Amino acid sequence: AVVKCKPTSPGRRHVVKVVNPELHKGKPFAPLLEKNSKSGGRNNNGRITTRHIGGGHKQAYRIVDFKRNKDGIPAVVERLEYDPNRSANIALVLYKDGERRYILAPKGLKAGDQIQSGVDAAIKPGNTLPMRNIPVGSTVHNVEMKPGKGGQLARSAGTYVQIVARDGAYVTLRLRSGEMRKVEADCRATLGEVGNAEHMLRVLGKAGAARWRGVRPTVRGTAMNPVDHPHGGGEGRNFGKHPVTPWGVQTKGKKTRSNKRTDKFIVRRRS
Amino acid sequence: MKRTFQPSVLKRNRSHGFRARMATKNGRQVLARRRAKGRARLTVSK
RNA sequence: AGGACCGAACCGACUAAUGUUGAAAAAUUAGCGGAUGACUUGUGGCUGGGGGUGAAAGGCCAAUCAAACCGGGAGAUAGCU
RNA sequence: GCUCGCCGGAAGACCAAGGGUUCCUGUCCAACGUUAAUCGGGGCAGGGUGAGUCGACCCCUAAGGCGAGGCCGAAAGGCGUAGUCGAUGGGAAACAGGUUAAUAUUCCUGUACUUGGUGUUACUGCGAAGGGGGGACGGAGAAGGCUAUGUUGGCCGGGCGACGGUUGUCCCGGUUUAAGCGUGUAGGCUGGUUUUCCAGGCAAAUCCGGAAAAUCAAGGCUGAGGCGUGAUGACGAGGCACUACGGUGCUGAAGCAACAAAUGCCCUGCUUCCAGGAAAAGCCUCUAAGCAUCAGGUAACAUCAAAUCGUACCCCAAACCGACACAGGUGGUCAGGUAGAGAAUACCAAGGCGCUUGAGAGAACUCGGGUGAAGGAACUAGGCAAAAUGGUGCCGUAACUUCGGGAGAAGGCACGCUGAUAUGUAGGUGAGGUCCCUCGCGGAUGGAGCUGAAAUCAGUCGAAGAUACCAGCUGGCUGCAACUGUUUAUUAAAAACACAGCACUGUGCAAACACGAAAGUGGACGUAUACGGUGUGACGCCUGCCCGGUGCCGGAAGGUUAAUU
RNA sequence: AAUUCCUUGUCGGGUAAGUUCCGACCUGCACGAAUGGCGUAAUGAUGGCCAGGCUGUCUCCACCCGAGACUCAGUGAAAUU
Repeated sequence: AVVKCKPTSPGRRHVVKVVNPELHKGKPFAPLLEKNSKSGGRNNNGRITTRHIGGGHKQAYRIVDFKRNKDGIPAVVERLEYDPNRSANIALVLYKDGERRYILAPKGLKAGDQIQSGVDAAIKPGNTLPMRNIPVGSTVHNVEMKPGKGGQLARSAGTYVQIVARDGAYVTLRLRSGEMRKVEADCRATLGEVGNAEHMLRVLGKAGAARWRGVRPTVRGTAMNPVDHPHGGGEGRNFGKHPVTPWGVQTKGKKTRSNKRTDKFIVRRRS
Repeated sequence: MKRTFQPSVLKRNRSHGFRARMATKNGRQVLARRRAKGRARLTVSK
């Protein structure tokens, strides 16, 4: 649910929390945990390659099964768990053979609901089948882009895609960005939508909340000196130049897609 | 007031020690120059 | 419950006086701010000079910074003293 | 040596880091010490650091480093796999007393413990670079049970007072004892045991996981402290023979109870919250390839081994970092009494110090303070500075507001001591006794003793009772920024920088973008409710007109247009 | 007006007297709507202004307690020339 904190002090007036009582109130599944060391936005050269990254709460990675290649073995959801590594929630599923795994939580999946994967699975939220067997027009998520490598599209809090067409060898999809992309009719996709829709309604409410997430403050660029940024300089607030990145790129319309390697799976990029 | 030099034997040897000098081509050139000059103490090892 | 309140440790440095060949190449004294947090601290590690890092002052990078330090080109050049 | 003064959450005690003999004894006083010096962290000489249990080494790994091959790069070299290093983290075991001029959990006395090797005996499925378990983990809060420790009483020893009183409800001191072993309590967690089956745990598995039955409800694990033992011992205030008044043998009384009580322990617990909280080994199990009247494994006993290095001394400082015997800086541990909410503050204990020139004088002036007639901001750029307010309880408290605030608004009243209510109350603690029992560290009743606020009434002293230290000035109007934060180390702390929020724009994942001649890495083990960049800067009401210019995003007929031919 | 040159604009409030301050006026030299406009409770070692209290800030300084200054003994600098 969405709850507005009372303004008992500054920094709590505008805080809006996403309280989900169904989430497990305990430790996660240890066998599916892994170490996850923070990088601070620095690469193997020790240089900051991405700015505004640093600090934050310690996190342990959860091994999430994005492939869903266990076909023909029914599984039952055990509980919903909070995952700090992603906006969506994860669910612990127990298979009939005794194997446990983590999957992205669909919209209306609770504890005790059954899921299945493969070509013979039924059309139910949480089930994963190749898009060839998925009826056209249905809503899916965690869509594979190449057969067997695991889902890569529609993995955020409340994202999803729609299968609009099926040429027979390729299936066209409408991504959350409005792009009309097509992939092979063998890429597994999961029925339903990732269920954390209320994620976008959260309001951090204060600077410290962002720092908990590991986001460091952003310095505009007009506030710097010309030696530091193209926007820097001026006696007061001048900014008499076209908006531009550091390193000198537009940032106000200039398209940067220069892949050209695919250039066939894209149809209606967006807008 | 805190001054610039805060001694630490472990950091002294890891930064300027004999093995650190020998681990890099330029470091070995430092030893060669000091040997040519006749330095009694090549490094800060002890 | 709280980047909540008062206030020691702890971390800061708003005002005044003293000091200014100082006790001290920035401190002392009386007050002052934060003090469960975007906090503070020990140990070790990583980022190297047109580069680093920077809640951005051209700040900081060994008392040195609008381009560190050491050696070399080098007895640079100086229509100037 | 006797007084005086100062610190006492240190200016005491113990360490790490760092230093490296500054430690102890004898001797010397040139230089060093801001003076003298017989003295010293100075000179010279000698002496001093004793470990299976403390630390290192060692086993294990984090960030990160290196890196066989490998990938990449004019050379140098870069990155990185298998691996191998790397603590600031995990991993076996010793306590008390005594002792040296200088070391001790290291020596001695007493009493313990741990991990291995070998051998004997009995019983035996043992076996790994593999599987599983465990190790193994956040913030805040809440009590409850304890101990360290303290106070008082009792007990024991001593004392009878330089000046009135002091044989008593008087005064001083002591009343200490560990690890280990046994007991397994307050309390925490978890339903047990047996059989059968199985797409999982890279193969296997009796182990883990999963499924289905049967059978009992009491099983197990964790666990401070207490009690017993350790201890017929040790220590012990003071005495008695020696006694160079420097000190040693022997002897040595009491050694209990109650109450208070931690920030320490139970607690790696419990409750709760979102920001969702290391790894690996040791350790416990599982079997594979293999080895099977072997080898190995379990238990008992015996025996042997546990090396090597550090150990002095300073360590908030005269020994470390600051050129100094320098008002500086420097992480961890210990935490007594009275008053107090308190680790504030005042005065003290243990302990340690008076800060390495003194002696006089009592001018101006400077520095740091005290007081002040009448006036009370007339000072001044400016109430700069100073003065002032200052505590607890009760009463009371405006505009405005985002309904939380504003607010401790403002303002007013009461505070000491003595007695009584009550020879010490409410409350807390809790003995004996009785009763119960699966009799145990048990339950109920029981209330002795101990401890002990707060309030009312009455009386009483002073100018003054929150008397000292300690300890908010308050209110009205207004600019700027919402706010907590951040910044020019060393003249600027701000209206600047961040900020949550908002918007535009890029980005379909081998993402954009960034660091890299490249490989590759970050972005991200993320996937458009995501990520990068830019501007704006909580919230409220809003954000109008202009696309000629410049930029950006599209367009296709035409014109012009490079290499090439 | 953190923006207004003329300028101490004009009027009103506050003062015995107000180039500052507060409220209006609009002749905006040269405001203006995300390089945001206008409001805004709370917050601020932030800027301006006015009160009560308070005082040696002052009229106008006086005295006193300490450390120097001064004298004696010991040690013994400096800039400059």
